[PDB]
Amino acid sequence: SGAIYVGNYRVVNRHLATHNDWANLVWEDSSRDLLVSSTTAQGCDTIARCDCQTGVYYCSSRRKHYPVSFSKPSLIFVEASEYYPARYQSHLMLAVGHSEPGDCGGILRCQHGVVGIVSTGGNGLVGFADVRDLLWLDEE
Ligand SMILES: Cn1cc2cccc(NC(=O)Cc3cocn3)c2n1
Ligand SMILES: [Zn+2]
Repeated sequence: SGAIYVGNYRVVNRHLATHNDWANLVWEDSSRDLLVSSTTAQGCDTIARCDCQTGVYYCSSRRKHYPVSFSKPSLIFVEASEYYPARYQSHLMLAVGHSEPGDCGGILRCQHGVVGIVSTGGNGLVGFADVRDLLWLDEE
C-alpha cells in the first residue's frame, strides 16, 4: 500500500483505490495502473521533473529503502495477476529488486523528488508507474 500526496492530490495504484478515491476522482488510467483523487488537506511530496535513471524505492516487505537503477518509462508486457490480465502496461520502469504485491504504493524517488510508485515485479523485478510526465499534479 502507499500513495503520493502532492498539493490537493492523492496518487495511488488504480487497483488499490478505495471507494472514497473513486467518489473524489480526478483522473484514472488502467493502462498505467494509476488513479488520482482530491484531498481536503495539502500534501508534502514534491514531484521530480527529470530523466533520472537512478534513485531509491521503499520496499514494505523488507522495511527498507533500496538504491536502484531503473529503465526509462516504456510499454512492457506484464504477467496476469489478480488485478490485471497479462497485458501491456504503459509508462512503466523496471529495476532489479526484491518485490511482492502489497509493496505496490511504495515511492521511488531521485535527487529531484518523487518519480513514481511500485506497481509490478517478482523474480527480483520491481516495476514502477512513472508520474514525472503528469505536470498538472503541480497546479490547481
Ligand atoms: C511489486 N510487485 C511484485 C508483484 C508480483 C506480482 C504482481 C504484482 N503486481 C500486481 O499485482 C499489480 C499489477 C500490475 O500489472 C498487473 N498487475 C507485483 N507487484
Ligand atoms: Zn531526477
